[PDB]
Amino acid sequence: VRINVLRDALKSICNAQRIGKKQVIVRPSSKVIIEFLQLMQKNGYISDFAVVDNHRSNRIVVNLIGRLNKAGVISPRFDIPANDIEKWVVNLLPSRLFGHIILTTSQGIMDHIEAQHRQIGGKVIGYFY
Amino acid sequence: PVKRRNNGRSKYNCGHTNIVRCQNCHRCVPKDKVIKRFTIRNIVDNTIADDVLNACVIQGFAIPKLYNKVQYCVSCSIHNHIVRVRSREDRKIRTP
Amino acid sequence: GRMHSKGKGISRSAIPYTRAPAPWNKYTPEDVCEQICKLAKKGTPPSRIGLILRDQFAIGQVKNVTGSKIVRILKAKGLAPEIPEDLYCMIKKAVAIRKHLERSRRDKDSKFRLILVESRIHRLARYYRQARRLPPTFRYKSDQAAALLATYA
Amino acid sequence: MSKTSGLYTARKLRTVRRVNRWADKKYRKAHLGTWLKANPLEGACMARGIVTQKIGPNSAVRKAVRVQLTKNSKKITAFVPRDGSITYIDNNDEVLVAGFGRAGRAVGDIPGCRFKVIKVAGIGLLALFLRKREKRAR
Amino acid sequence: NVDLLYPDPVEEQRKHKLKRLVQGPNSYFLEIKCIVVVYSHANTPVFCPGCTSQISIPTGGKCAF
RNA sequence: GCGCUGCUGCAGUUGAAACGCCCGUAGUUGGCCCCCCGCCGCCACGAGGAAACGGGAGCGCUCCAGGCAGGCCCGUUGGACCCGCCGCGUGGGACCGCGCAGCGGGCGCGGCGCGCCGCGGCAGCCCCGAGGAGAGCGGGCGGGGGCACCGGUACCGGCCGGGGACGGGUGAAACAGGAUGAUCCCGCCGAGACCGCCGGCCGCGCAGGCGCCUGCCAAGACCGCCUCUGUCAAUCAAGGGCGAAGGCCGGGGGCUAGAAGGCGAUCAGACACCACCGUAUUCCCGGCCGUAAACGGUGCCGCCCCGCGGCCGGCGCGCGCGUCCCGCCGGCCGCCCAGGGAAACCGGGAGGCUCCGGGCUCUGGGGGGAGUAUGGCCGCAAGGCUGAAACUUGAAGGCAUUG
Ligand SMILES: CC[C@H]1CN2CCc3cc(OC)c(OC)cc3[C@@H]2C[C@@H]1C[C@H]1NCCc2cc(OC)c(OC)cc21
Ligand SMILES: [Mg+2]
Ligand SMILES: [Mg+2]
Ligand SMILES: [Mg+2]
Ligand SMILES: [Mg+2]
Ligand SMILES: [Mg+2]
Ligand SMILES: [Mg+2]
Ligand SMILES: [Mg+2]
Ligand SMILES: [Mg+2]
Ligand SMILES: [Mg+2]
Ligand SMILES: [Mg+2]
Ligand SMILES: [Zn+2]
Repeated sequence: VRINVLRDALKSICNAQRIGKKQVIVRPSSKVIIEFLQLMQKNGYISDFAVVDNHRSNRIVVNLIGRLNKAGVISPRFDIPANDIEKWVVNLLPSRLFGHIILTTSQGIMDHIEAQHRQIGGKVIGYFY
Repeated sequence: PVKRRNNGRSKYNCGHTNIVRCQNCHRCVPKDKVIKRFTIRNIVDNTIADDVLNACVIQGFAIPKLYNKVQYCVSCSIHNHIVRVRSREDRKIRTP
Repeated sequence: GRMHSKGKGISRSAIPYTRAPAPWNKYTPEDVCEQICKLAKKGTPPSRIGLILRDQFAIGQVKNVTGSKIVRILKAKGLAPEIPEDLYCMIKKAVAIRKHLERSRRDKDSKFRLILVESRIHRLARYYRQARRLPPTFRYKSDQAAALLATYA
Repeated sequence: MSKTSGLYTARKLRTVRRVNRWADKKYRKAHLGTWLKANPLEGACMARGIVTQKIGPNSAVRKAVRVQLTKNSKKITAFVPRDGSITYIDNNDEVLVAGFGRAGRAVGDIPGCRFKVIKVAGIGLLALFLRKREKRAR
Repeated sequence: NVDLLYPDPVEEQRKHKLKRLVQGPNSYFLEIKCIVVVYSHANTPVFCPGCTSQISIPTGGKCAF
């Protein structure tokens, strides 16, 4: 059965980008997907998207502009100490200069740089670059 | 390794198929793996048909035929030149 | 056909986006409200009631008009059955299989189907026992199924 | 996917590893206990014993000896490597016997030999083969 | 030239009602004169006032009269 | 070293390895939605509690391994600080999962209760209805199942009649049949098996498997639907059921073929291949056994995915109405761009994976010894499930290239 909506959405997006399309559809419209897409948009990877209501798990449309190379999830949400982030950074991202790791905290959804600035930790959702 | 995608038979959407017997050795073979040819021929061969017609009395008498189905196993078909061993590229051709 | 088989089709019904009634509607919820009683008084299952309403009376969806579903109406009027309809039909099919089997006892597909039906019955009955829709004492047994069918029907 | 990955599944992982780690030949031989009992050296670096008889694609016969361990009373064969050391060993002489490079297994072309002779009458074989010391006391 | 936010209304009619961008019925109501509205996919018998009997012929999909 | 124990981070078509299949309990995993209340986890801070070791500030034991010293006019000279917690407190409150049982006022004491009072104060008291699941209606579809009934030639045996010398069988022969009239032709009688040419990159079934006529009984997937419920789901130790052929127990029946056995050839030998006779068995009923190259040698559920084509079932659209062509769902197949792989090859994944995390279960760790011994359980038995060690050994294997 369907479980991780975010994983299916990200996989569809990456497959569409690989053949250089411009528009995609994603059945689920969860809040977590919305925040993930908001962070992607603000950082400049996917530009625009819209949510299409239907009373039955609304659909969402997104636009592509290249740039994005990879994006995934971590299926069991680990717990990330505020001081234990460099190991995950090195293990997951290609370089320390660019890339964004998404953590969900008591202060909301943010990136590993922001949490490192506030010296707090939490749970990890995914990554992209 | 695998030599043929069909595994040497025509078996789709089933588990078991009825069996038959080879006509020259009487071996038991699955119906989807045996080699089949349909033939139609005259009872009297072609050289004596004219003599048969001249000796016949009925006017417009038509020579009756023979309708038979021959079934052979893999070993006997090869030994009697019913099929030929083909090259690796030519195994994928499916015309008569 | 998924829970106890291998097929997977997708034949369903897609209700409209808009919840409003038709612009040719001429019935206040009362008219539908008493109509349900009359069909209920004749021992009609809710599904057949919905089909009758949709066909003869041209009412696609009852909730769009009365603001409530059929079984909720029946319960508020104190006419809803003690056993939910789906479980009752399950038990009917089980009984029919059992009778056909008592007639002749060399058919095995029938036993296989009976096993599946009993499994489904047990699952659904447990779920209904939870949610307090049935008494905790309620229990399905092979040998006195027909009695519980007829007495509670 | 194939393996369990839920957040509440450490017990199963521990049990699976505990069960499956017994499949390795090395781990079995080291942690099972059979080899330790079956090894006439009982986990010791080397043993002290008493010799009782001298015997010996390549076709060269290798010189060895039959020995009985003082503390164990079981019999084994240990092979005297260095040239001319057969004469340096005499019947019924106390010896110290160690192992070859490969623990347990045979080494080289020698069939049925898994030990070495390194001392006789308390003198290192190497110290005697190079004439550093002498066995005039025996 | 083509955008998924505003699908061609005709191109969408050739698709399955559930894979559409919005799910909707494939059925409707129509008027018949023997003045009475009837469901397009009728399956149960239907009766009309002056009529002495049924006037529907149920089928797998759309009814016939 | 070793990503050869793999949480990070192995492999499971062919190298070692997906239980024969289904149901199913513990166990694990569970779609979307409510803006602030309580609780669990979670994160941060803090308290409290031994040092040494370890980290670490400063000091030139001649350096150093070390030690906590030491200088003059020393912070009160200094020896700071951190590190062994599944418990305690504060805050956050995104994520993770639970909250069935009206509220507001007066009697009513400071509060909280247990009750009595206007409903006269409240919008009093149901998210939606998941290309999740189940139930329901209509439609046809199919070698799907069980019960009784039933036709047809053909093998075999017997009989009436005719006729007159060989017949059978093989690579070639020879054993068995023939003046007791064989082989051959025709007709009749008996019994028991079987269901052909149509018959298929057709179809049905959980799998094993499924094909005469007639009739009866229940069942099932799919399609169509603005019909009902509202999460009822996925996968699974233990447990339960089905399960080719052969085999076993007890009864029936007794034509074909045919283990064992016998006999003739062939051979150096041939107790085997070939010829002939022939017992159990093959058929039915009731009950055991529970194994197969039980194979797609590829576990189940779920999402995205280049293009072309064939067939099956149902539905809809359009027209010039043909069983036309344009689509949708589901199923069975062929070729193939990317991509992947040791390659053969897969491409309706063996793709989206060293850029190495969707959920559940099972199996494997060089080759032999060995699926052996010893125990346990099941079985009338044959045997099945479970399942070592000592010892030995340097290669055994996979795909492909040239001869
Ligand atoms: C060494 C034994 C084989 C020889 N013999 C006797 C002589 C002979 C003569 C033949 O005609 C020339 C003949 O027909 C081919 C067979 C024989 C037998 C056959 C023996 C071998 C047998 N098994 C292996 C091969 C073979 C092939 C055959 O060709 C089809 C055959 O004929 C039936 C018999 C055999
Ligand atoms: Mg080969
Ligand atoms: Mg098979
Ligand atoms: Mg299931
Ligand atoms: Mg589905
Ligand atoms: Mg293998
Ligand atoms: Mg049998
Ligand atoms: Mg297998
Ligand atoms: Mg991996
Ligand atoms: Mg390995
Ligand atoms: Mg091994
Ligand atoms: Zn043949």
